[PDB]
Amino acid sequence: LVHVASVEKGRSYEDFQKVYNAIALKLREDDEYDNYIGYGPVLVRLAWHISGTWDKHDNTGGSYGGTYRFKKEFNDPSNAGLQNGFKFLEPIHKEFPWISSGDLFSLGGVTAVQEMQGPKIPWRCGRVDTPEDTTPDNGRLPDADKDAGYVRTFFQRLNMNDREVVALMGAHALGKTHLKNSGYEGPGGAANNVFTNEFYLNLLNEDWKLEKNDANNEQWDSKSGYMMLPTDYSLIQDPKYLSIVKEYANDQDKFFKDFSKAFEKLLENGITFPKDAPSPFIFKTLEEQGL
Ligand code: HEM
Repeated sequence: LVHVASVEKGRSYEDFQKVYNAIALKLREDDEYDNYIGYGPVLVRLAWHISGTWDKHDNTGGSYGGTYRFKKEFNDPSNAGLQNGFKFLEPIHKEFPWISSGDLFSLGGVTAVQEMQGPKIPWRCGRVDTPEDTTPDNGRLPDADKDAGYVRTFFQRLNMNDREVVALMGAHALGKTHLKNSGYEGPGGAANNVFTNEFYLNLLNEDWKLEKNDANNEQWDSKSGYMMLPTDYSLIQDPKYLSIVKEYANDQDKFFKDFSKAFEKLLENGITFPKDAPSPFIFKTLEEQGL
């Protein structure tokens, strides 16, 4: 496969900035979801799961085809609970029927991060919806019950190196695990709908204790009321990952700069951009626009 980026016919910066402004305004408004966490967390988890099925060996999966729209990928056990992020974005697609699915799912994520006071993520348009038979089979997204060797081996299929994996995993400060979705339960820190380096600081400063939960799975619990997945706790069991964790815990700007770069890379894997194509867009936030 080659998947060439094709701009939605006739659209420019300002059209895209209007879909962003509309996702951000609905984030403002539906602020009660998940005990007042808001939809920002489930929207960045949707943008990483439509991108994470990519395989570098044969160019299949990835954000291009918008294939989550199909039953097979939608009903994937690893995608439980994302139906909420889909439902949120659905009125927005009716308001802007020209944007592709891959471009909408992926800009949902960019919008959520920047509105949650995260860094600016450059975003590129051009994904083209592809047929139901391009839909990747289930089982390409990662297990939580595993160690640092699995994490490193997994992220190599998406060719992410160590620093990229540690920066990408800093998004687990956001939101929470939920027992009926994934067999895991609990939040990862205090500020779970603001984007900060809190995940690293909690991983280095809490007294974590291994316990089984109501699903019969293990997780790392702390006195404070927080949890960490086995795969999250892996980042301090590996000496290479641990020097990176410490760096971000001492420097939130360096974390913002590396998350920005790696999140964009994750959203654009498997896509070729012609150089006639527009430069990546930097969208303004509501606040920046006085809205
Ligand atoms: C080895 C890697 C990863 C594993 C095993 C993993 C697994 C999980 C699991 C089990 C949950 C809880 C789902 C639920 O019950 O609702 C979760 C939540 C979440 N994940 Fe990951 N994750 C990984 C990587 C990432 C990456 C790379 C990102 C983002 C760039 C990410 C973002 C999120 C977000 C934002 C949530 C919170 C969702 C919510 O509040 O509903 N994850 N993760």
